[PDB]
Amino acid sequence: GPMSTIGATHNVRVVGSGRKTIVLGNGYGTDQSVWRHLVPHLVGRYKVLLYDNMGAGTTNPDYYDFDRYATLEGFAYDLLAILEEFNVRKCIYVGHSMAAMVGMIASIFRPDLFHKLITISATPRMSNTDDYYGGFEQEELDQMDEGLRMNHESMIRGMAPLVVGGDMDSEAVHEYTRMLLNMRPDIALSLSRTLYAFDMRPFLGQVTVPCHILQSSKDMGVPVAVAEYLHQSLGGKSIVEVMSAEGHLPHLSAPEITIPVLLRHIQQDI
Amino acid sequence: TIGATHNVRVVGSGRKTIVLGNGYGTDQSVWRHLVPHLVGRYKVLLYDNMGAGTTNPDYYDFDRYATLEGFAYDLLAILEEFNVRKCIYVGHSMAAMVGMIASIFRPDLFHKLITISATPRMSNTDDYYGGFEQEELDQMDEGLRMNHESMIRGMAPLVVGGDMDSEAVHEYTRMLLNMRPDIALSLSRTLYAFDMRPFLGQVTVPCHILQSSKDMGVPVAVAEYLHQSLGGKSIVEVMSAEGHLPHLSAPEITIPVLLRHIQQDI
Repeated sequence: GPMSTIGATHNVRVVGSGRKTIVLGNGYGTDQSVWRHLVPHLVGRYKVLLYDNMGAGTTNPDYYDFDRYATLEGFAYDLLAILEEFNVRKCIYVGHSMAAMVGMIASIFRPDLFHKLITISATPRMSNTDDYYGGFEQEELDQMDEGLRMNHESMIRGMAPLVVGGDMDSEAVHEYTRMLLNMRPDIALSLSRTLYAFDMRPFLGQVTVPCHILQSSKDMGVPVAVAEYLHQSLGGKSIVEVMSAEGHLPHLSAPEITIPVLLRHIQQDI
Repeated sequence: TIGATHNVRVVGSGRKTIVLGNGYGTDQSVWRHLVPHLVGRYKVLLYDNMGAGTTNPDYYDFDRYATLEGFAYDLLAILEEFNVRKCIYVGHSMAAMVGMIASIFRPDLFHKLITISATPRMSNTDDYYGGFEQEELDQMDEGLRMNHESMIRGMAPLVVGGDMDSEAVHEYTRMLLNMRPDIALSLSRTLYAFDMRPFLGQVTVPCHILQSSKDMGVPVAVAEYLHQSLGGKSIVEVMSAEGHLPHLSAPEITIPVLLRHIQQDI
């Protein structure tokens, strides 16, 4: 009855101390160590909750429920369950990419739990349509999927430097490559396919909590125009900041620039 | 993989490394008020003992963990895997006894031990006060066995003590309720019959013995017994904080005491 395994299965960690709580959600294929340059600057004034989304290399693959996670709201249910279990009444939610969209969905189901959302490299939809520019044609996504299934390790070793950007053999490229490779390949494929088909656009007007939209000046997964799209479509308050840093994972690869941006948007309200 | 199994996390920087060991049924978030005061000066290693609600119960090896001896192996294995030569070790309750067991094999690894709510034997004998008669430990065992969740919901606020209906009481209740009941029963019975006394004399590493007032599990006399019995240097500080988990429930008192003893050796 009262026994919850969600803290063990999702590697939930509460650190820091303070009146307000910050929750950090990881993007595709990453684990919470991606936040290790941010957390030191939060713990003096904030409680911080870290966790890994189901299917990460740091999590047990036997617990990945394919039907649950076939579409993204399954991860939103996990987030709400973590907030319930750890008695998080209200939080500042920072989410990278996938986790930005998960926090959006969760904030629609339960706006009371979210003081605001802060997004990094968020896109509501990857593939272009006749009236929307996501940065990918569907044929590109299909070819990317074909490369991933045909030779999973080679695809990952090659894509990780391009996604991180600005210099392979950077430490961040190595960590990202390692987290991607530590995923079980069938889970990596399934979640990739979920993200290829995800479409937040119809739902964006339902978001009412304030959103701080941050993104890099050059992100191979997210054209900067998509950040402006979100700003025009969200149902509540929002602000966009394009950072000088490049890359899909700037909190990992450009913390010297990104952490100060993040802190500014944590403190200040729109 | 022992790093992943025990949720080992390393943070901070400096010549000293501080290792924090958690008490029964408790995970490393109990140290969350202390760690931000440490990382500007020290490297800090946090981990969870097997059986904690944050660990996978499938990996609780009952034969391995049948005596407190089994948790020191884990500690040393963790200390080796993360390349920690010499640590300052802060252990709460059972972890104080573990770091002490572990210091007996390996003095070289511990610059000193700091203990919170440490006790070498819970049950009274004729020449010793531990705070509990054997019948009391018997009733507590039977209470856990007969209704796990009811036992915990009642005992957790008692054990935390101090201020009532606190954030600390909720977290302690939550972590105890997340243990698998057979593990909780197993580990509790070990702690109920454990006896460290014949080994204290071989504890030669210096030990800072910090004791809350009004700790339902450790009378104040036990801190003085440990002070008398350890083989090396020791000092006792009785704290004004109340309760069994003052690092969790009274950090505003306990953290400055901890910082003082981390920095001042004697």
